[PDB]
Amino acid sequence: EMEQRVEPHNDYFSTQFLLNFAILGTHNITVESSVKDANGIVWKTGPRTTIFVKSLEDPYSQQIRLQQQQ
Amino acid sequence: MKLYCLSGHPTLPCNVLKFKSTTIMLDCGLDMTSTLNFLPLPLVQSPRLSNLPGWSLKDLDKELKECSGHVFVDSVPEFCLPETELIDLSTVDVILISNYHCMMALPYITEHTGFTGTVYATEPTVQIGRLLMEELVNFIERVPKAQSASLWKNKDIQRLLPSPLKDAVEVSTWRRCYTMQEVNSALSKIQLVGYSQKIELFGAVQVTPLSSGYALGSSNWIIQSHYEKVSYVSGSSLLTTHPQPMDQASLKNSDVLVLTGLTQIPTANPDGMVGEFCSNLALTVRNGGNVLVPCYPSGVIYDLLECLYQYIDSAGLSSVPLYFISPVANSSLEFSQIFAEWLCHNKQSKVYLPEPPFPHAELIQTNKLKHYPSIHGDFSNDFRQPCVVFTGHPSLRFGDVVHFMELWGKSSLNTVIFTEPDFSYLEALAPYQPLAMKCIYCPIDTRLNFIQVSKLLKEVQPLHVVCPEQYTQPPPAQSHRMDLMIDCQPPAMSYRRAEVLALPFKRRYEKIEIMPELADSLVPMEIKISLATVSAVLHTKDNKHLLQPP
Amino acid sequence: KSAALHIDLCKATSPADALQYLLQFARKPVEAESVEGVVRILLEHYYKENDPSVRLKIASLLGLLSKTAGFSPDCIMDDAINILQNEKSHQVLAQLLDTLLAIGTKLPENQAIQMRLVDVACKHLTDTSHGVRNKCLQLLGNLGSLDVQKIIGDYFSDQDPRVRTAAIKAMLQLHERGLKLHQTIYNQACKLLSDDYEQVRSAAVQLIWVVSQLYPESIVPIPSSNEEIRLVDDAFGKICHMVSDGSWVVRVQAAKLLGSMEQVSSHFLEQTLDKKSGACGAFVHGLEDEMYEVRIAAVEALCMLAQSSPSFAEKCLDFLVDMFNDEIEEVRLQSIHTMRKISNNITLREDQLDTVLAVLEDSSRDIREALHELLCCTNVSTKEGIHLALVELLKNLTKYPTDRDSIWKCLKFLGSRHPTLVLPLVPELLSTHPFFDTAEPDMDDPAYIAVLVLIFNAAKTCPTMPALFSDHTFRHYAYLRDSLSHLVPADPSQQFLQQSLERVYSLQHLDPQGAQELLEFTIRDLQRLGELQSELAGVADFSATYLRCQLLLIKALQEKLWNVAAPLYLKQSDLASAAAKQIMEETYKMEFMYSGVENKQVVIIHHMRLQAKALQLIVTARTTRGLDPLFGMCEKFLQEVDFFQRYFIADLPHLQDSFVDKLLDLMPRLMTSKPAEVVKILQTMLRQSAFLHLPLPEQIHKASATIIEPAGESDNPLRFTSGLVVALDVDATLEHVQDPQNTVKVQVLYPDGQAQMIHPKPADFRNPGPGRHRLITQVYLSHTAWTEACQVEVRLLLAYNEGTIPFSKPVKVYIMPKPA
Repeated sequence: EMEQRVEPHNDYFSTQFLLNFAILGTHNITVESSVKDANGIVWKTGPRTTIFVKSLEDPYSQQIRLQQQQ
Repeated sequence: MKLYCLSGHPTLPCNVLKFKSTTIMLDCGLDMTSTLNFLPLPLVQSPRLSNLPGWSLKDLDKELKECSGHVFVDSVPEFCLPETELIDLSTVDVILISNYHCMMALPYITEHTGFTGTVYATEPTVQIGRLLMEELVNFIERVPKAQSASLWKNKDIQRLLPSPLKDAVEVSTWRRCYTMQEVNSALSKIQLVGYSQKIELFGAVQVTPLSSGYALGSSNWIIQSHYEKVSYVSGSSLLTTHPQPMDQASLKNSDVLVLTGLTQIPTANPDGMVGEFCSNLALTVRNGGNVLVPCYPSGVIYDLLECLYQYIDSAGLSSVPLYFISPVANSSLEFSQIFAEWLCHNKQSKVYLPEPPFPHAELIQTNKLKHYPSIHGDFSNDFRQPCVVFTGHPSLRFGDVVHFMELWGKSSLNTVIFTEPDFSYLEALAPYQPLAMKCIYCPIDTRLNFIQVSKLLKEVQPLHVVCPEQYTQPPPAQSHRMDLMIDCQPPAMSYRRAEVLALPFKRRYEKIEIMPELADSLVPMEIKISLATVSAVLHTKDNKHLLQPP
Repeated sequence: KSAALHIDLCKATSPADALQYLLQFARKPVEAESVEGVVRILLEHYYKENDPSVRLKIASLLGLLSKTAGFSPDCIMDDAINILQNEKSHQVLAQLLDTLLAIGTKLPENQAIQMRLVDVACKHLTDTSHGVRNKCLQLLGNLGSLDVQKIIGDYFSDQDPRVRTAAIKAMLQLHERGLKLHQTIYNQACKLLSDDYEQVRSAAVQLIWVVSQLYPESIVPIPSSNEEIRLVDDAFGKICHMVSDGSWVVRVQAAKLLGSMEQVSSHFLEQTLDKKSGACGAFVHGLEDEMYEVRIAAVEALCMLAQSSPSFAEKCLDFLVDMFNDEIEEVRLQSIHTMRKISNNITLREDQLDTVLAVLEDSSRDIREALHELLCCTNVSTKEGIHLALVELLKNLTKYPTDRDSIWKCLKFLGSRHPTLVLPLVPELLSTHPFFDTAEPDMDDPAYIAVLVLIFNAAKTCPTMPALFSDHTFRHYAYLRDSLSHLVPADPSQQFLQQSLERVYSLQHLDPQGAQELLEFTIRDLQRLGELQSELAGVADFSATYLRCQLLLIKALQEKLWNVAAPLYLKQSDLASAAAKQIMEETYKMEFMYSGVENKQVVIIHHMRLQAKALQLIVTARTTRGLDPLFGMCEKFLQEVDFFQRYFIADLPHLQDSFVDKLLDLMPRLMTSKPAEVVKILQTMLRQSAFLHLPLPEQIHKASATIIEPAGESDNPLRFTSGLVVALDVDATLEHVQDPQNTVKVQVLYPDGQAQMIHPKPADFRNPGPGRHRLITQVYLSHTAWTEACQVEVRLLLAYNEGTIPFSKPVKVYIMPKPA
């Protein structure tokens, strides 16, 4: 759960998030775009864009993890 | 005559010897075991240490954080000073310093206490302890935490605290780490001396430093005032170490022998512990793990680097990088190279040839051992995953070892190997305790054990023996081994912290010099022996007496 | 707990644990009446114990308790001298004399007790121990009889060197306290100057310098001759001989004291720099000593003596030239600085000049700058030497272009002070053909400005030939006068701010829309005034933030939520909840980012904070259905109001008709009122509260912070191994920060939720000026592996006693943790 209040300067904004995926598998992430006006009122207007992230393991790391577990 | 005991630590002593008309402080020892009760100082704000649960007392939760059942103070690590209020430190004239390990807390005496005397130590002790003071001040002042926690140092509250924090002694005397200008001012008033050099103190006593064999530059002291001698035997080694061997002959016929700095955990063969260290290092790096060696930049690290140099070619571990991260790492290596005159005859025969005395210098030119001032600079670009890192402070409370344990403690392949016996191994691991890392405890203390000191006391035969109370008792880990104590024909003299010992070894017969003008005027009358009646005027100058004819 | 001390000392044990208990007791402060009680108890317990170490600890603790602040020690001296009357241990006696010295130092006014203490010291000076004699000499030196000089002079010849040092330092303390010394002191210290001990020799040479300064014109005979020598000259010779001592700190002391003997005759001054009585070659020996501290001290001695004697500077000149090339950089910095200091009227000939110009080529910027100010302050004849200086400066400019401002300053000072010599050189510098029309030289070429700065400053004081200039040189003269005018030579706003503030204050009877319009107009005017008058910017945005607080309060009090009932209230279109938080943030910003605040402003700031807290209380009470949480923070708010009336009770009668005094009128009703009625009366009483006035500070500035070393304009990532650390250097220009040591904090914000806050040490808060601070920390960054170099957010913060607020411009740095 992450939140960043970015300010558009030429009717365009850009920010960068850092998402951690420790659990291997398909991770459905969603992003919202709330708009705060000049008066400070929050307007939930933006699209709820979703992309799916797969957490694939390194073969060397997988072998090391299985050797350490067994 | 009198002997004040400002420190209760056996291997970190601070004894003030009130001897004739001169007051001598024998070493000053900063007890860094007090830092174990504090939460470690990391290089970066680690998530695990930051949100540790607080510990509550029903009577402080921000001051105390509990990790795995052990309660740790969340302030800067404070240091247990020698007790500086039993004897006024403006009355002491000379501080004799044996080891660089026993030169810590010198900024505390030389600055805060009004001490205006002079300090004597050898060249390598001063230089190496300067490096160690520099990295200590740097480690405290890299990421400065505050001294927020003060309520736990109360007599009403520390009784209620659990056992690791309740058993801490003289907590009100603990102080923050001294700064760098205090280091410079303390080391500016040291008069440099060499082995077997006579130093006259106001014409009354004569002090010489004698080679001890523990560390390079480390020295035992004998204090002679005419026909009485006090031998101070600090941390000394009888094993084949790199520095000059122990000078046992000059300690003979001494009236009182003050000895400190014996072996902690004496039931350990240092050669066997070197073998265990090399075997565990090879086993870890052969499995793809990581070896972390919390060590001082100087001392036992030279010996284990020599043995690892002899071991890597035999074990085939030439592809395993050895990293030595310390702010004084390069200075430590160069200082070890140039102090060849303070080494044993095997090492200083190497510099008669155009050759470095220590074999770890060849590791740099072969790029087997790489040293860096810090993690951040270029070690982060020259880092290979299966590696051995010698770094940090062995107390595990500050330095780069904290970051490395926070990095590597989540894997069972990585190991930490302990070679310094100064700090409690369990209390060192306690604030990191939920770790999958394998911890190997193989201390390589090369100081005098109890059979060695029994042989030494049989060889020297001092009239009286002064030792800490811990040497008369068996160690509490054993508490039954009668061979792990000092035994002499006189049953020694034990002392604790803030105890004053009265030595009844004071004698008559102060030496005098008679000029030949009076010598002719005295008729050697026959008695059988001879007798003569002398009438002269006594002249005293610089505590030396002369007889003049009237 | 004095009786507890009595019970514990006399009840547990006599020999050993009593010492431990005294040691434990010595580490806590004692109140003055309790100081008297514990002094009586410890002095009663002094006679009981026969152990000398316990009595020594007792004496030390008496000396410590005598140094307490509020305790007058006049009532305990008699018992102290009584226990000195029958004390046999010498260490305990020395500690007791230390206690008596503390007693005497704490009471300088009482002459009778000082005479009693010096009588005790004179009685105990015949003690066999050296420590007792040392403490008695210290006692005589600290108190004296300002007889004492004769006794201390007798004790100059004691057998123990420590007692000799104690006597010399005691009589030096006597001189320093104000007492005028005799003259036989000079003979005694001259005899003692050849002592076999380092400390005795250093103290003796200090005493020799003091007695020389006291009687410089006194005439003393030579012991081996009939001729007579002045006292200052003889002592100068003795200290010059001590310059050649075997101890380096004694040499440093001798050089430093030699610098302060300005009354020495000229003859010995030319003697001390010669190479062929005892003063001959002292400075020559001191300038070539192995220890660089001795060389530095001899350099300052040369500087002081050449400033005193103008004829000495010519002899100082060549030695300074020779010692410019010195193996230690601090030594050559000092030599160049003192050469600049003593270059008042002496001229440089050819070899000294081109040695200076040869050492101009050095790679160190510090000695280049120092030598630049020397060339600024130098005087030189033989204008070909000036041409050589210009050539060497120009090739230094070519080799080091960063020093162009300093080189231009050099050429300005060379032209301004050597005008006639530059004048024949002008056709050689400006490439002026006698008949050819020369091409216009390239402006903004730093060699050509350097030539022109030399030429124009030469033309200022000499109007004899300014017609040698061509047309383009006159155009360049105009250009440099427009651009480099510091080198080349030839309150309506306050009234408006007061008027706008009183316009706001005097129109507080309008409709809410008109009040909002007036506040918006005045906030805009104050912001633009801050953008125009730089020295009023701080007070402008201070008052602007106050009027913004009032505007937010007015807009929150005129919301649509007051016209609806509590169940019909909806927070998804709320405005007042954000308004109260904004007023809180602005009040904290007002209190802590402004340097010139005082109590007379802090009270209005806290009043606005109280109004914001009340507004937030009513806003939260709108959305609460339960009765007990509303009652809880209503009681908390009334507790805050009680804390405010307790803290600010002095200036309560200045806040007429405000929020807090109208609260104080209804306060007994307010404790006994139901909390919903409390909320209702607060809502109806904020709207009727009168707007306060700001007392304008005389000097007030914003605390400003900008960081320049991260320099968030480069897209190149800062790569490092995952899990390892990367170091980031910052350079903050803190302006008008009252206590940057404990308030300015560095915040690093990673792209995830991590917001690590770094507390800089006080060691690197550099202070290069009044109100200016520099922050140079190496912050440390680490995270695990990233699939792409994201960012990191570096921000300065201001912390106050409970929260932190943004302080500087947000700056982004690129970070790329690569896998191992």
